[PDB]
Amino acid sequence: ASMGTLAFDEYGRPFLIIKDQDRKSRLMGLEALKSHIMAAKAVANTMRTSLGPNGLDKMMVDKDGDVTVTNDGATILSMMDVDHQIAKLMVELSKSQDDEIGDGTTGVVVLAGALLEEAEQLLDRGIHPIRIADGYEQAARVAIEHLDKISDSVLVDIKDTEPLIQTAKTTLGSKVVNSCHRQMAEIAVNAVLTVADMERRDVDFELIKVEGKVGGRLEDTKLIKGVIVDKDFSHPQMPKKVEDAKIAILTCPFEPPKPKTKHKLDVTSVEDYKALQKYEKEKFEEMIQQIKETGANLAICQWGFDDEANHLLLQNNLPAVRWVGGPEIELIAIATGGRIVPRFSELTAEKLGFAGLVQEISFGTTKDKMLVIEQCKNSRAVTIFIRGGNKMIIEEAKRSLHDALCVIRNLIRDNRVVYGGGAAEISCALAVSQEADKCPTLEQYAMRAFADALEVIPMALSENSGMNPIQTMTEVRARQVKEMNPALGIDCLHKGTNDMKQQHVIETLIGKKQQISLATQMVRMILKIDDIRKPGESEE
Amino acid sequence: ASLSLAPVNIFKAGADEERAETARLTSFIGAIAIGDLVKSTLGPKGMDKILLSSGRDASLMVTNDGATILKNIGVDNPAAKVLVDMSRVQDDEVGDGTTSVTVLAAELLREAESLIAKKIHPQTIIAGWREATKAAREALLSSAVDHGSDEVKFRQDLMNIAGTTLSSKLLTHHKDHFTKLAVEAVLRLKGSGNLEAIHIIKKLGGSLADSYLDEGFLLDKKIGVNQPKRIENAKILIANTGMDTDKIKIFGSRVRVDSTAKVAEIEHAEKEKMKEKVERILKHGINCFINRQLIYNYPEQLFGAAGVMAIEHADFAGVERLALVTGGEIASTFDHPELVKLGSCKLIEEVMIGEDKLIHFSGVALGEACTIVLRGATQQILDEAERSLHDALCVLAQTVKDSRTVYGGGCSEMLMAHAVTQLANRTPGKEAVAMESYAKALRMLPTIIADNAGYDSADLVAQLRAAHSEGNTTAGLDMREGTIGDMAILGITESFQVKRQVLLSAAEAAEVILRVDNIIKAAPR
Amino acid sequence: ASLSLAPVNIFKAGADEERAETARLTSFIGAIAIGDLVKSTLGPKGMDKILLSSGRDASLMVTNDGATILKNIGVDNPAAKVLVDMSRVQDDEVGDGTTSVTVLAAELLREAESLIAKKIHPQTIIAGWREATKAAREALLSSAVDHGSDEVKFRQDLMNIAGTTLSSKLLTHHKDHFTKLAVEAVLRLKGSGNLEAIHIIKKLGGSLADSYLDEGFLLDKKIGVNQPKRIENAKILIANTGMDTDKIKIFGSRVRVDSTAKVAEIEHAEKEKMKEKVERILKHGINCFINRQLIYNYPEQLFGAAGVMAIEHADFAGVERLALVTGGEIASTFDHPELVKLGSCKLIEEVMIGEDKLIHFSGVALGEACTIVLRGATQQILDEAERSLHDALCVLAQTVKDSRTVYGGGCSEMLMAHAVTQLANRTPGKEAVAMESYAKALRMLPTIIADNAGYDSADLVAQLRAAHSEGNTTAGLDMREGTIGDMAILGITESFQVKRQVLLSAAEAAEVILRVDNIIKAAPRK
Amino acid sequence: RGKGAYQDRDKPAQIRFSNISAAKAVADAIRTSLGPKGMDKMIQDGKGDVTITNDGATILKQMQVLHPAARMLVELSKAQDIEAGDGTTSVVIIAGSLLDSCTK
Ligand SMILES: Nc1ncnc2c1ncn2[C@@H]1O[C@H](COP(=O)(O)OP(=O)(O)O)[C@@H](O)[C@H]1O
Ligand SMILES: Nc1ncnc2c1ncn2[C@@H]1O[C@H](COP(=O)(O)OP(=O)(O)O)[C@@H](O)[C@H]1O
Ligand SMILES: Nc1ncnc2c1ncn2[C@@H]1O[C@H](COP(=O)(O)OP(=O)(O)O)[C@@H](O)[C@H]1O
Ligand SMILES: Nc1ncnc2c1ncn2[C@@H]1O[C@H](COP(=O)(O)OP(=O)(O)O)[C@@H](O)[C@H]1O
Repeated sequence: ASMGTLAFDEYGRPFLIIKDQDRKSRLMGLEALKSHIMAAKAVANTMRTSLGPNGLDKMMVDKDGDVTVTNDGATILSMMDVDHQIAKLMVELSKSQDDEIGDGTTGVVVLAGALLEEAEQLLDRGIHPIRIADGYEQAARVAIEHLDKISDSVLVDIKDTEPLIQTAKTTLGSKVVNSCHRQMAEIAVNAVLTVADMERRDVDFELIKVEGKVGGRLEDTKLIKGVIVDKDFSHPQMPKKVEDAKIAILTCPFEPPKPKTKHKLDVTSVEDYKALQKYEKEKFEEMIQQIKETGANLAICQWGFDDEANHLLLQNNLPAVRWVGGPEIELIAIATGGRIVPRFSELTAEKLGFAGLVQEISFGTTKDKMLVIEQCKNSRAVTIFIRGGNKMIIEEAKRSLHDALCVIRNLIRDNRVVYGGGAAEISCALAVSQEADKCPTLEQYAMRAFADALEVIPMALSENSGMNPIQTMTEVRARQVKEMNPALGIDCLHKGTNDMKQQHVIETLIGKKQQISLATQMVRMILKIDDIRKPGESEE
Repeated sequence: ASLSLAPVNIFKAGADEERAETARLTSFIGAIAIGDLVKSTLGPKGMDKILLSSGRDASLMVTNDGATILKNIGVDNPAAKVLVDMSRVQDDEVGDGTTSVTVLAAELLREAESLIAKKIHPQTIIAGWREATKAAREALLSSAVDHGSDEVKFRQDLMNIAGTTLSSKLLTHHKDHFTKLAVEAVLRLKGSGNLEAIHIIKKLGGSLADSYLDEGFLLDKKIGVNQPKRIENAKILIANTGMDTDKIKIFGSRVRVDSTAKVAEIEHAEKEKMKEKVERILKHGINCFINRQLIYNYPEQLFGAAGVMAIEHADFAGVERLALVTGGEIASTFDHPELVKLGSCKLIEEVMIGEDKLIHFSGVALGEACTIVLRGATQQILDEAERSLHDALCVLAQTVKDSRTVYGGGCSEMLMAHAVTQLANRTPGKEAVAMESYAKALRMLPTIIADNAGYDSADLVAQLRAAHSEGNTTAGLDMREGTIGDMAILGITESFQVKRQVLLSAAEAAEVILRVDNIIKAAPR
Repeated sequence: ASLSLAPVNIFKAGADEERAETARLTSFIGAIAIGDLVKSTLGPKGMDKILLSSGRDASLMVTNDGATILKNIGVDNPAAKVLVDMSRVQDDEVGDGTTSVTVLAAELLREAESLIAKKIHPQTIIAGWREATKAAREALLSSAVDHGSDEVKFRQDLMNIAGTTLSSKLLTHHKDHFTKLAVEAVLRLKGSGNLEAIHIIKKLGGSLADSYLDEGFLLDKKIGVNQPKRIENAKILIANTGMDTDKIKIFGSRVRVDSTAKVAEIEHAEKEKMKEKVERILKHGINCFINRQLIYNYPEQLFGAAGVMAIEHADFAGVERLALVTGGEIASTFDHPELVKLGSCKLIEEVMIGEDKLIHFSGVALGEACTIVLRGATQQILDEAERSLHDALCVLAQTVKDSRTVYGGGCSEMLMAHAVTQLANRTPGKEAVAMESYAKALRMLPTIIADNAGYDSADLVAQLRAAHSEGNTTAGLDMREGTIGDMAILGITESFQVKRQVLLSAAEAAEVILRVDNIIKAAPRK
Repeated sequence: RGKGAYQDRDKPAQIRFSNISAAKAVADAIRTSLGPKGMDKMIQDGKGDVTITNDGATILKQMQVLHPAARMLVELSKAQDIEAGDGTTSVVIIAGSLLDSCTK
């Protein structure tokens, strides 16, 4: 199954089969499945180290030279130089788990890795993938039934968020931000409950942006219930602080609009030149009086203004900014309740949004300031401001708050939750062992394969930290036999107790069942695919 | 598993993965390489460095501050990029300690390499380092002292801090005089926290002692031809107009003529419009006029006939600081001569220093801008001196904002080291080992600070350790003879906020870099 | 004025000498390489190492002892050659601890370059290391114990020491049986250091537990055609006589005859002289004859007619040891039957083990020899077995010569650590820092000792530090549980002389290496 | 309690994996010729020497291999043949399977 097929016909003539067959490595069948499963092997073993609080963090340098240090596996593997389609399939698996739940994206990849780990030995024994897939699906059903059996739910609603705070702190423990877990949990829950819909509806994440600037200290990370504006005032003597400001939405430049179609105007005499000059001057006069008619405090210009308009605004002492991005205009209009204004024709004081407080923020000797908007009586947008010692700890904080808010959203979606940290994994392994002991023999190999696959999560958690894996495995399994509990698992933080519930660790049951189902389906699909085409010409 | 020893390499051309220990080896070796490239600028005996441009520009600069090296250097190690990012963050925070935080991070990473070679897990190291940083911060705030209420003590501490900043720079010859000059300059702002207002000039030749402070403003824009060369006690107005071939902004306008008579009529109309604009400008009651863009021959001739000076090529920063120092208001429409405030100045002159014509402002009204004269033989020493002066202004502003200060020069370093060592021997486990390595990096910082002078290290370090064990928390190393003594009486003090910021930044950078286990690479271009 | 930036230089084709700091770098990296290649074979969890020559020959070695590992290795760092030399010296002195002294020297040079980076001069380092070595020797002398006066106590100490020595080898499974065998062999030597009196066979097949110290011997020679295949209670005769293509040593005589009758008469003369020589051999009253050289058809036919066993191709060392253990003598003139000594034998037979025939010998007269049968699975496991047995015999012989003992396994190591720690704390200066780095390397040796099993390092270091603080000079690590214990009770005992020699040699080699500053290279020959 | 030994060094492990891989290459090159139902081996000499048989140890004597593990497997097979004389082909296969188990 290499460098083509050697036949050379059969009476001595030259023979041609496939184009570029001088070096084409033709890959079909069991060896092709070996190739795919071992590529997935490499992907899973390179990715799995980011599991658990003690789990380390991978870094990547993209094709553009930008670094990325990350703990959440979905974004760790989201920018990989995937070549074989199986890796891309795992990428869509991770994406589906991420936008379905947000957390546990590492779990599916490692689970599929271990599933294939024992699947490849089962294939080496000479077992065709169909029965392996059927046994794996039966095993997945058994695991889902166990997960449903060991469920436990609590209150999640907006009025009580102490369990939400504990869940967020547990989720962020795996991230480096675990220093001020209480502070980030409190600010994140305040941000998510600032604007939210409790009638099983989506929370507007378009209006909740996680943005911050480098500098200061990590504990300075604070919530700003408003809008962050990067731009600053153009004039030096122009005032920097305005309170109870009114937002004047402007979508036109402070210049006379020009005809869209190509046009020609003939100016021939002195009278024509002076007439054009006075027409243009009176157009500026009409525009500035129209602007001042509304009497708004803050005017936001998308297309900016020229020097004459700047001086006219300075004399009128009306604060205004220039060249603001469109999405920012939409955000500020929604937060302040403003209305769309095409030009001065529909410009009036009745279509102005309100900003509670507007300030300029300084961060020392930088000559680059910013505008903060908050205290809005009807603020529909809330943002969290994060401080850090460098831009990459800032990015890590961004993704950590993202994952925490995703976990909060999952909790809000449904209260059906379970206990993580390998305890539920160990219970699932026990259930799969029981099913293997109580179901026809031929597929029991796939049974115990799936069991050993589910057993990798405590494996990875232990070897990430450093404790002896298998003795803890056996001891916890024996204790779980003594008492049925999804809260008997690995003490990763070395707290001295295997009572996982006592350590306040909560994860959504929907997440775990979806993880198991997705992993089983992807593994079954990969088991049934044995076709990849390569030219393999070894170009120089 | 690892892709280093694998049946296949799932990569494109030039992309590779290496074993975990090899990956950390490469990353931390790049980090320590950039660290000791920025090294050797610590202490008053910090050796200078040339910032050469490898390209055809060949721009040669010299600086004693390592942050200048950091902002302009090629990046190879990703951890080096993280280090330059955090150092730039610290530099934007405060003007001093950037090289300090960088070298601390580099050490923390190199003893991190050594300790991982000593069979210790990164998470244990992180936990121990967090504990040690908490202990060091609590010790630093325990010994922190604030003396801003006492004006005489505040001024003396400003003297000490500016001298501390200038000691690392070559300006130590005039350190005291430049210190009092810079303190007067920062107090000239009447509590204003801005620093772009204080402006500096460069003049080739002359001794370094010739540098001084100008209370007014220094200007280097040429004066027109026909207008009179010197008129004093005038009103200065700032304009944002183009003031060159003013034409109708309408794009669709065009001229269609059948003869040159109408062409000449249009030319005369444009000249008359320009004359009307000139008269509108002159209606403001102005003699010294300031413009941003070019001024053509007809307006300058009209200004000369009017006996009114027009100054062009005044950039945004120049007009900004002129408005700050004189109260002038920028204008763009000249149809309201009395509706725009005009600048007020006492004395205006065009001094002749060197071989150039410089306009000098004296008796500024507002005074919210400082102009500093610096004299140097070469441009390199000139830019080094101005960078040192700017760093001094930054640290002085930081002290003004908060006067909580600590005794530096290895003294507070010994406080932190003693506290961390006490906690490390207090605590068991490998966390104690990791945080004792933290403490030894802390001790080795001032070790190399003093060794940059070619002095002894172990004896002074042990003596200061013993003295601070006795309770001499005010004892610090003296660079004058390479000896020990009371750190305060030496008049060398460091702001507590700067020390805390440096400590926190180094801790966070070490924590984030150390958590990296393996290096994965995409396809290079 | 150096060669860092010089317009002109003095060098040969390809020659480029290198400065002092980079000389230190290269020599110390070579020393680190040597230590790494010799380490990982320490403690009961030592890991074997393979050798593969860079050429096509690919010399393959399997052994748990680092001395043989460093014996066969290409050398480019002269400091590496120094390390190999000192390790070989330790091996020639005693059997065990050679890897210990080698790794001690390697880690000492590691800490030496660390101190160089710490901006200190080598001379102060050497002075501090001399002072610390003095203090460590004093501390070791403090807890030295000797029990050679009592025979039963001496045997118990031999049991413990040989068990500890063989624990680091692969034979730990049958350690007890191997230790009993070693004690039996050593006491059968009557305290003699004659290693050549000890031989161990490398035969293939069987299980290592079947090994035993047989009192007799084994002959690998072949029985003649007409000679009897079994002779009992014979007399051992050893000869240097060539008796093959026998000719006079005078090369100046040639045959220039005018008739073939002269040549035939000459040939009759040599055959008659052969008959006379055979008669001279037989008149001594012999039945088993041992020869170094080959035997032709006529002598073996005559011996088969005479019913006398003949043994050929027995080298000088083997026959000399046989004479030492039995009572025979090596001869060259057979006109003196009464002046040639013969041995006394009891059992000579053949044994078939697997598919190979071996002439078995038994019933020694003096018993001043040691032969052990080894049922090694492969050749390399055999080689490891003989290496471990030889090391055990050597350490037992050394303990016989000097019966002073100490308690090691990290316990003595932490004892030196504590002594040097107090010495450092009671003196100022960079000398104290240098000897503290010394002691840190000393403590880092048990790091490898325990990490050959994956055990904790710092916790055990602190535990042993506290135990020695209460004065427990017997508290050491146990690989079974990773905790403290009584090495006297636990049986981990080490010879005082061997350990003191290891420490002193490591200190001396480190001092020698640190005194070299610059290395200059001539033109390479390749 | 908590963490134990960090176990920083790892390269000799993967070197041992390479040795096991060579041992299994030899083993599954040898495996086929076992039993009456079995079929002779599949091994060609680099130099070009040829033998043809069904007893394993003869093939073990065929190979002129580089890795010492393969050489000592040959020693194991010939030792077993010397000792008993049967099951020599089984011994090599068992050894290779055990080596893969040690891998896992
Ligand atoms: N305190 C803890 N102790 C033990 N295990 C934990 C703890 N916190 C989280 N885990 C487990 O670590 C796993 C990884 O979680 P995390 O890295 O935060 O996100 P993801 O699940 O997306 O990888 C989770 O499945 C959880 O069960
Ligand atoms: N007189 C002095 N004695 C001892 N140390 C000093 C003295 N003056 C300055 N230093 C230290 O030398 C360091 C060098 O400062 P500098 O090179 O200006 O920037 P950075 O602090 O970023 O290195 C300062 O951080 C300061 O703590
Ligand atoms: N049971 C044991 N417990 C602790 N240490 C031991 C034990 N057995 C041997 N050792 C130590 O391991 C070291 C290695 O011994 P070995 O490999 O036989 O020779 P060498 O000392 O030359 O390496 C010895 O120096 C000995 O002190
Ligand atoms: N007639 C038979 N029926 C079933 N099995 C057999 C038969 N003959 C031999 N075997 C099996 O073949 C295996 C190997 O025997 P053999 O090939 O002769 O030894 P070796 O592998 O050393 O050459 C034995 O385990 C035996 O069980």
